[PDB]
Amino acid sequence: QFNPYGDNGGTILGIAGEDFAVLAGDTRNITDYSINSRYEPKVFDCGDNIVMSANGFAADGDALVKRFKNSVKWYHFDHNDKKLSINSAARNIQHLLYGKRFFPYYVHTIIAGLDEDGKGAVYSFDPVGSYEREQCRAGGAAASLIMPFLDNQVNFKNQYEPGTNGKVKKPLKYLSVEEVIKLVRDSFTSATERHIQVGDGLEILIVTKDGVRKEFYELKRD
Amino acid sequence: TSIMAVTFKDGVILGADSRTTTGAYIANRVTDKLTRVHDKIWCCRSGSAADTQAIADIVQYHLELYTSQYGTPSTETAASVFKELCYENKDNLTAGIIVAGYDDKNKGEVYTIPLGGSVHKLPYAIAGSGSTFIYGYCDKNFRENMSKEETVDFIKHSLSQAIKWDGSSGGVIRMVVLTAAGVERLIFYPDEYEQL
Amino acid sequence: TSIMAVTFKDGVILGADSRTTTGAYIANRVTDKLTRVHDKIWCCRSGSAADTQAIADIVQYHLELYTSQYGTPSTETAASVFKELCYENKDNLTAGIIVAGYDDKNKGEVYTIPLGGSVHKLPYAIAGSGSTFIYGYCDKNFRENMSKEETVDFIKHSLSQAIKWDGSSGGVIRMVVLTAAGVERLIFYPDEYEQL
Amino acid sequence: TTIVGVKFNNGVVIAADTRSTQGPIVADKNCAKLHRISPKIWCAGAGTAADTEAVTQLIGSNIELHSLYTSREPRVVSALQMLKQHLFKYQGHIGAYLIVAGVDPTGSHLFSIDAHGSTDVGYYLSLGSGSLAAMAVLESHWKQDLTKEEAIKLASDAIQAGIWNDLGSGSNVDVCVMEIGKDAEYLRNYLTPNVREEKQKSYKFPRGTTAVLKESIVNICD
Amino acid sequence: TTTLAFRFQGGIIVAVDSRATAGNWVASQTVKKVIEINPFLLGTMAGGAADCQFWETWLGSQCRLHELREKERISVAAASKILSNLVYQYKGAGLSMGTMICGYTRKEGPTIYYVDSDGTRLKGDIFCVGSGQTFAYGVLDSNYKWDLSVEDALYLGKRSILAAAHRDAYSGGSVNLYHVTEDGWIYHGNHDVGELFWKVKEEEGSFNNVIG
Amino acid sequence: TQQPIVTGTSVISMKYDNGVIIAADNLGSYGSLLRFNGVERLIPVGDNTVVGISGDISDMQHIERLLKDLVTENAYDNPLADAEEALEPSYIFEYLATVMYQRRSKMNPLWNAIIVAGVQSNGDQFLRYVNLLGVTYSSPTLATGFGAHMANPLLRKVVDRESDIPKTTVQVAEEAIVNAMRVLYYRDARSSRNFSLAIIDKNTGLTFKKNLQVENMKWDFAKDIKGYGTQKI
Amino acid sequence: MDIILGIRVQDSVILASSKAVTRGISVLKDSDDKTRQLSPHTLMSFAGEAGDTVQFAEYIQANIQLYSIREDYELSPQAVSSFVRQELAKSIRSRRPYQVNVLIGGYDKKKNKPELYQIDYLGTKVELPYGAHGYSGFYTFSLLDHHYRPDMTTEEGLDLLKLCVQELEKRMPMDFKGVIVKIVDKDGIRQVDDF
Amino acid sequence: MDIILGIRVQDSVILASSKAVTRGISVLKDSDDKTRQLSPHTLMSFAGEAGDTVQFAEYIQANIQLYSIREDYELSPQAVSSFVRQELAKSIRSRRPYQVNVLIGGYDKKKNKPELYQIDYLGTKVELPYGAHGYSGFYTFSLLDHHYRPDMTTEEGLDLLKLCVQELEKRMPMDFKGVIVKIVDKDGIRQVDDF
Amino acid sequence: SDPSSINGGIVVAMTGKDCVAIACDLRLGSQSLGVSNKFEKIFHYGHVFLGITGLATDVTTLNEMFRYKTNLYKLKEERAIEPETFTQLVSSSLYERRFGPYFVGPVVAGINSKSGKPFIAGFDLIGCIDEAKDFIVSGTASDQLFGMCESLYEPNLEPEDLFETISQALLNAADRDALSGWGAVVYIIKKDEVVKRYLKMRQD
Amino acid sequence: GYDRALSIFSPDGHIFQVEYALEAVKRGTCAVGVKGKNCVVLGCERRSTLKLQDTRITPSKVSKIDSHVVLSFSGLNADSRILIEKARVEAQSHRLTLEDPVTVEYLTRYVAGVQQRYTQSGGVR
Ligand SMILES: [Mg+2]
Ligand SMILES: [Mg+2]
Ligand SMILES: [Mg+2]
Ligand SMILES: [Mg+2]
Repeated sequence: QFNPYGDNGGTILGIAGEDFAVLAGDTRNITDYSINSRYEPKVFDCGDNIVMSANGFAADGDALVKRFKNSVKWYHFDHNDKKLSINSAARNIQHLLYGKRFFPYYVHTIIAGLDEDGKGAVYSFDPVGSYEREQCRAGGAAASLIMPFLDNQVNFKNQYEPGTNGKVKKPLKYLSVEEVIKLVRDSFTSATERHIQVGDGLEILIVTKDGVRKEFYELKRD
Repeated sequence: TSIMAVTFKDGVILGADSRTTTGAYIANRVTDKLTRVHDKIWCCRSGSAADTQAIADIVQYHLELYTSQYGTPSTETAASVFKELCYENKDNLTAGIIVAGYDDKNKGEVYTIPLGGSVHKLPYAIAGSGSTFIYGYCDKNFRENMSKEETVDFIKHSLSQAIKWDGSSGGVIRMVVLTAAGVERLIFYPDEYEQL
Repeated sequence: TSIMAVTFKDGVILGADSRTTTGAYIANRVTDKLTRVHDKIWCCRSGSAADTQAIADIVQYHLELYTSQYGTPSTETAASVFKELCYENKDNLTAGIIVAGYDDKNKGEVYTIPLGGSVHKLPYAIAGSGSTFIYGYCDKNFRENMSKEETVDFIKHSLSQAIKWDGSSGGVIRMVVLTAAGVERLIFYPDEYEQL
Repeated sequence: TTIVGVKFNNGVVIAADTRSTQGPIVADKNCAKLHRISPKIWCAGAGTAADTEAVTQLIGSNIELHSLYTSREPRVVSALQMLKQHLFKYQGHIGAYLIVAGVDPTGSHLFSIDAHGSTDVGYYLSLGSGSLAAMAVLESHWKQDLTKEEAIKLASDAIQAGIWNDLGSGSNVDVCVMEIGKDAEYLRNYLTPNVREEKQKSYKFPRGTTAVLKESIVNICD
Repeated sequence: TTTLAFRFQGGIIVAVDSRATAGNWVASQTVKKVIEINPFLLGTMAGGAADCQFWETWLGSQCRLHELREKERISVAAASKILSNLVYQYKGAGLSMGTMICGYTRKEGPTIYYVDSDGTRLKGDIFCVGSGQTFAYGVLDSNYKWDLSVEDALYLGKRSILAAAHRDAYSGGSVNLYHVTEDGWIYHGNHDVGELFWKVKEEEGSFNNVIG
Repeated sequence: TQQPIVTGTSVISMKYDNGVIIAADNLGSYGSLLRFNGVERLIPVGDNTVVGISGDISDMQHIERLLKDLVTENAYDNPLADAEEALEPSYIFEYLATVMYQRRSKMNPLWNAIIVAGVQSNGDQFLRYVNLLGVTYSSPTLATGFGAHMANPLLRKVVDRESDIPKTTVQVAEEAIVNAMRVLYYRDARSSRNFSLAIIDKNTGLTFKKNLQVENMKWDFAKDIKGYGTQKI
Repeated sequence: MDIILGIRVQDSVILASSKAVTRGISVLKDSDDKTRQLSPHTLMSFAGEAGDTVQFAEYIQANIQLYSIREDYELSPQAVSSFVRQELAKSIRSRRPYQVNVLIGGYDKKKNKPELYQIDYLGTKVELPYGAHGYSGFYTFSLLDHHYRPDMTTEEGLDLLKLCVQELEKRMPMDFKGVIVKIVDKDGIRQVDDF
Repeated sequence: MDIILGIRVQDSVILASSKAVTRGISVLKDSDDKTRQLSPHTLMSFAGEAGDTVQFAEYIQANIQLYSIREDYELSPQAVSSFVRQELAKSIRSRRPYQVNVLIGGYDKKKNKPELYQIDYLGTKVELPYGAHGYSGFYTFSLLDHHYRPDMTTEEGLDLLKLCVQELEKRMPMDFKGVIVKIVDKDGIRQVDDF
Repeated sequence: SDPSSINGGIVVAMTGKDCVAIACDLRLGSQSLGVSNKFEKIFHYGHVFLGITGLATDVTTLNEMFRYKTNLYKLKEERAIEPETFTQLVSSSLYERRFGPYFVGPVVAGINSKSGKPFIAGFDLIGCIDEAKDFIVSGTASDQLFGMCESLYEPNLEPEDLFETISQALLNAADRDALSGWGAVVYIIKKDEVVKRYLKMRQD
Repeated sequence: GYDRALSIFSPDGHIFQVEYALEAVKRGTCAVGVKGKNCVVLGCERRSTLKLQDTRITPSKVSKIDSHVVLSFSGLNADSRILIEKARVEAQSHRLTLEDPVTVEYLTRYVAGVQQRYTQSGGVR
């Protein structure tokens, strides 16, 4: 029987700072035990300072990104070139996903950008459109490896103030873009070591009020 | 079934056994698997009797309506109509058809259409359950530009072997000769072909 | 697999391709499917590689112990030991074996043992997935009391065609000649047999 | 796994990668797939990890006893026969796929064994999930009359093909050279082309970060 | 999930957890499982996250359209029935929802409706919904009286979620409290179980099964 | 929901400094029966694109007709049909990719793996894959079926990343492709010896080579291999 | 079968076990005692597959009684629980495993302490202040997490148990026909007749 | 859902319907009224698939109320029962059938007679002196076969009904949380509050 | 009904400078229902420590079995078993049940008393030895533990620093797993002193 | 389907078909509504050129839409039945979804909406 779904592997990761947000993803694309491409980008600039990735089944991922990009285009046409805010993008993507509730897009979707107060924003979606704003989210094959590390290093979970008898928590603070990129790079090298579908390269898209910047780093190719 | 069509110097000859089965019971031992879709465009039928009949009937209708408007259709055109039906209804068909015709411009032509509905133009084609047993023999013995008598002998010897090994095949060997001269029907009985 | 064994004037010749597969991957392109169970009693193996090897090893052991006590075993005896193993373990075996040997009293002999474990003594035998495509050819071309050179050509041409049509078959054509003179190993490469 | 074996002038060489997986997760980044059956008979094993180790140890044990019984150096065909009959008996349920090689009084030998108990003979062989990548290299660069250093190069190149192209294989290349008239030389981590890069950050925690409820001394003495 | 809502002397208490799971994977610890439909209406979410989220925000749009057309806030009965009739149309298609529509109107007073994806619609004083519902019931039923003070009712709702968060593997994160009065709903904070458990253990003397 | 009947095996390809090379054998398999030997599985579109197709052959022939029609339709009311408004490889791919994903979404796929190789109007190399699932990807080397497992490792030794492309000549590239085709003939049980190869160069254009044969094969060592373990004769 | 509960307090272990035996759409009995005395200060309650339950219980009972006669001595509750666990751990890999879940309430006379062990059919043993098998735990554990204190009297334990039965009688789908309650302390095993 | 009973006596039809709504291992409600008034002298009780039951009941209710307003007239119990049967008989061959079993108790004012109709989800209608749906019938029918007389008073019918509920509370596996009892006679429909 | 994920739980081991650490959670459940918050998964036989995740009945059985076997070892050998030797015994014992295995994920940790070398090892349910320089992970949050360890770990940590690293590895891994947590224990092991610490963690 | 736009604007901005529909109302028997402090009374004229009528069965001029709302009319009698039927169906539908009978304003708004729809739909008067 024909199976309309496949698994293209890879993993993605979104972190939000005070005045920026990053959306990272490895560039490896796979089926079964074969590598299809060492450099196939799956993090995209969608316009209006919104970056997006739909990781899982690449055909669905590409279809969704394609539809959302088109949605941004028509939002301008219909509402006098108004900028699509990240919260409005999130709600729109929910309807894109839930519209195929009974034949889902097989993807974990993350978008990143800035909210209407200029602060960094990350939104994450399940395959059928349940969404939530967070400081932090990993998606895809190695999400289970990376996410607990992010809980510990971004949100300071299980970390108490030394000498306080485990009574005072380590206080929450925004991270600098330098600190965030260090965590992204360590997250992906760790994932690459222990997950076979993760490797080859890492492409990070950084979003500030000035626009979208890219950074690339080599990952292990085995 | 064991069926085949072979091009030669003067045109093309089609050949077939006469056995129709349901399991191991021979429902018809004198079947005619060589079917006219036009004056000088014929086909060999294999697979489901019902499917191949229904297809051949539709094709014959299409070519009759073609002829009314545009004159004699090419053998390629006939094969395309067969393909269109077999390809678009591949989920609901079990039909392996060999199309064979004679043009005066193109002479003899053979097109085979397997289960999927793909088209393949060949010098000769074999099909049906019994064809498996004569791939070796036919490849070794076929020559291009054979005479009528040589081509008749090639088909006779080939189908004889296909019939000998395939339980689904048997009865008489029917043949249809397509040339500029016209249409000739040949029949060969067990007592002749079995002892070849 | 395409395998065969053919009796002739001076004895018997065994033949085989050299392809072992797992699905459509060729695990071994230079396999030796012609196996010694005694000095002048050999077999062609088809079906499961593991099953046919395990059987051949047991048979070789049995015939070695037979020889120690009762001298040289007959080809019939070797075939009976193969049968006994294949018949009694039919539920757990996928082995199609052709047994071939040379006596001085009985000359060349061929026994084929299909899946069920039945025994069939024949002038020549073909087996394996590729055999299906040469039933026609082999029946038409085999003659009794052929010469060594004629029998080599018969097997070469036959396996060439079996290899040509069967995806599971290929590589080199190995042959083993069993006569009073001794045991001769022959090999034929693609560049020779493909253009036959 | 990727594993290979290559014959040369005066002996045989086998090699293997060092990755061990559990689904898409790398369980062991530096596991030893080269097994000693006797001093000069060595086995490369793919398939179920515990099976290849156990079947290699059992036959190795019995080979040692046999060697002591017969006052003779063990032969590769004996290890081959014992392994194949054991594996056949278990009808494939012991998932050991082995490349058996070595030197003995009879000469130098190279064989492969399938889990169901069938055996091959050849000058070059490869097994495991990366065997197609390896065999592609072997079929491209193998020739008759290889030297020792040529055969090592070919073998490790064939393993590298698996390391880079097969997700089932990774990390390092192990090699064992068995030459006639000499001691077998096991080359553990002969190549290490997958060293982890320096991490961006030290994640050493301030002492006292972890909240503690109880402490106690554990008695290990009698 | 664990969610609950009950009625007492002083309105309605509504409490929920905040955990999302995918099998044994803890996906989120910060999910909003209460949706604020209007200043007098609340909806609770259990089952499929998308199903609940999508259709309950859709419900909010239908409630807004009612008050535009009818110049009057929708009744809790009519709001709940829009949702129940919607999911009944999809019955068999595989929607997964266990919801509670809670609110106050003049004609009804404080009202709670249970609505689930197989089309069940029930008016009631107490309901607990989700994989941890039984754990919440155990504590809630054994301490419930109609005459609870606003202060005590808030604690009991909070304590019942904590009970389920602790025992049910698929419940946890934090507790979100709400109080519904004649004047509308009032949010009573997000309470992380990380701190709340130890605070309750120490002050209450309960949870003796746990190593202190 | 389908099942493939007459099938074509691997299609292999790679980028070199000035263009792309693509190859596929001339076989139409019918299960284990190697049924048809004159099957062309590389289809040129214009003078700048070659589409290589594996999988179901009836569906391949359907795709041929679609591409043929695309050329006709593009020429309509188009004075620049053989100039600025000629079909680009990227247009041909996106069209096929759209169709492939639409068909999978209707649960009635075209049972194929497709590689579109060509050169864009600005001289850039184009090489991209699409299959029955609508999955698309690009890489310096691309291959389908067994080619993915056996050709890619060999072709990646020549071009392992983007920077290797300018360093690779058409002679070196073709040599690697031809070698990979030989390896596939050794090891793929549904491969034929006869194949076609196409080069799309930004300077010399489209070169289509038919009736190529695998040669310089090693079989001699087979004579030394006897038995399966202990047999000596 | 169905409902078996256990509460360990300061000086005693209290076991409550449902009285219903239901087969199909009929409650065949409403006074069934789902317990066996293994030794003077050790009581075992049980729930699970029909037939299996009593067969296992009586088999364990016979073995402990045999031990008692042989050594003229009473095994500790810990020792008995370990013996029972091992029997179930053997059973789970047999041709036909015992599908029986048990609670063992005992008073260790050497330690002067009550002890409650929960053991499932797999042979999963845990010592607990309060225990339950089946769906009962889904209501009682959270209830006991709230109201239980480690220093309670036998009377307080009985009131705590009444609270559990009341909750089960309110929220459980099936009519389990009340419970038989038994107390295990320094003076042995006795049954509360009015519950 | 689960238990719905009906008894037709001399001058009235009495319907008894269980109060429990159970989902999984939780009794979500113990005061559920599984009945709808179709017209002043016609009452319908219902049991079956969750959602389906109330949806069907209210749909029938709306249709009968629509008829009442259109014609300024009350349909006879026989006429209503035939309308309901046909709706279910349609339903059973739909893409998704209503899985609802109903009892219709009515007082025909033209005939001055009580009438009780039992209709299952297939659309199988029968007029009966006493009726039940589901497993309830397996206990109540034989009981009523013995104790029922055709000339009983409403009070005698209620005592006869108490006997049924008592039997069900003794032998049924599940706790159905008692029944709501309603009487249909010449004066319309009223609810007994103390049962 | 997957035997390795009915009860839940995790174990992790790490090596430091002249020391080893082995840690485990305290949960024992029956699928969604938490049953016990006192179920320790680490045992020791002399100076050799063994942690076992998976089906709790098999955890208990194997502890009892290895206590049995190491007691007889000591009586006959007249010395305590070493980590390397015990690792082999665990492997043999598990493979003995090859086609009817214990559903467990054992982890050996300890210091060889002769050489002074820290030693850790892991096993699959049927005996495959997984040796490591750095860390071994096991249980229902093994993915999470792999991610935590691979990023947090650095070589040659001091006992007090190693405690912080292994604790943070376990805690944050456990909190992303529904079936792991409910308390935690960490063992810090030096050549001739062992310290056992119970960690404060969220109880949901 | 019959599509003709029968209600259209004339040069002066009138829709004559709507205005001619008012003439039909002007021809109908007089109907009056008066509301008191605690009641509403609906009075209706019945023309007396029809003797030999059966008043038991002849359609009454005032119709109950629900138990709490009534509708009287002036104009074409056959037309009014269609409006009354639709109103009665909407009355029951409202009770079904809102769980509350219609307000008189809502029921009126519905009936008026139906009437409006027949002034800019093709093929209807
Ligand atoms: Mg790799
Ligand atoms: Mg049909
Ligand atoms: Mg025949
Ligand atoms: Mg929890």
